Amino acid sequence: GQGGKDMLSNGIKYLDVPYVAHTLEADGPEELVINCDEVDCTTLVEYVLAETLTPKLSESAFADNLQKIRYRDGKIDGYTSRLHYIADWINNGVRNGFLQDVTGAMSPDTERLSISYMSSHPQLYKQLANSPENVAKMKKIEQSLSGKEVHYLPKAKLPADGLPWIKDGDIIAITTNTPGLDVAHMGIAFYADNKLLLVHASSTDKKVVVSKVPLSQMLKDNNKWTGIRVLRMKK
Ligand SMILES: CC(=O)N[C@@H]1[C@@H](O)[C@H](O)[C@@H](CO)O[C@H]1O
Ligand code: NA
Ligand code: NA
Ligand code: NA
Repeated sequence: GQGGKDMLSNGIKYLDVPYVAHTLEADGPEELVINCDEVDCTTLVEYVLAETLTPKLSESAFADNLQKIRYRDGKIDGYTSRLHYIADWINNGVRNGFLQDVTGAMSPDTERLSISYMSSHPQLYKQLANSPENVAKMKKIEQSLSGKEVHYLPKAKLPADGLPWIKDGDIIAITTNTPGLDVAHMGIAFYADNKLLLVHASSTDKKVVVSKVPLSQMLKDNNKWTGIRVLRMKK
């Protein structure tokens, strides 16, 4: 449908934008940061979704949509209000009416969430390493996310040519066997000559690209990547 076409075309607008890590991590209070010229895999998806959700004929409306995507119920309240874990990010979008969990309906396979990476490794995050308060807030979030079943598509069940229930513009969250982490990477689904490719911010290519191999191959090539969750904008 048109929503998917628009998600895809807005993602295509980001081709060649440089990959830069940690663009949201300035010192000081957590505030809404907009850096559309330097992205990572998650900020790319957030900007594309925010733009596509914003009716087009507004900087203020774009920012408001970005805020509702990036923060728990759209309320900015410190580092831990940012939806760092993609399971939580998905739940926020489902609860607040702007995402559908497509794998939730279409894939019979499920995995029990076990989320704890950030509190387990606080040295890796500036806003945790010296903030026992933030670490405690993250542990509470982690414990509430963990133990829930979610649906996913195991990577062996994803063909090169995709599946008919995965559509152009869908948001792809790549599941991972890293202990304590649910999702490792994200991008936007793009069928090119019937192959299901990914539009994504690639750290290796140092920019936003159309994948050279199908999503199925991307998954095969990383032993830690176990499958995908498929989400869809609801507008
Ligand atoms: C668990 C984790 O590391 N989540 C980070 C999140 O903190 C960050 O806001 C986002 C955009 O940079 O990238 C995610 O990977
Ligand atoms: Na699993
Ligand atoms: Na994991
Ligand atoms: Na073909």
